[PDB]
Amino acid sequence: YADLVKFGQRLRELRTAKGLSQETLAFLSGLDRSYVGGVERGQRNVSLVNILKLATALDIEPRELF
Amino acid sequence: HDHYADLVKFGQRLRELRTAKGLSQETLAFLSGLDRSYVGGVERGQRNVSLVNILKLATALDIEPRELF
Repeated sequence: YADLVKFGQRLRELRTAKGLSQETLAFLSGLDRSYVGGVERGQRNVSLVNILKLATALDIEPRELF
Repeated sequence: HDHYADLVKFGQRLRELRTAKGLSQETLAFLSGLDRSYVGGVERGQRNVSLVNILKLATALDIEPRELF
């Protein structure tokens, strides 16, 4: 799915701009490292509670992932 | 932080948008390819919606998914 791949690319860009590895974003969001990578690649169907964990880790409002 | 508490805020927002469009829960479930029980659960903060279902709901409402946040 194209939109799961566009959402994962936005997540990747926000993470990368802040200089965090996948491993660090996974720790900060309380997520498994491989699950964060699978979301970045559109290979997971992330829950809302985890979108909010990831937005809190990036210090951004969740709307900005959309 | 207890981010499941924020599901309640998102559910209220969805019910605001669904009512701003004049749809019943059953209509918005049909239009999003979902079911009335699950839509109602999400409006109440009692189900943890997925991204693909957030996009389905936004498509059915004819909004950008960002207006849900």
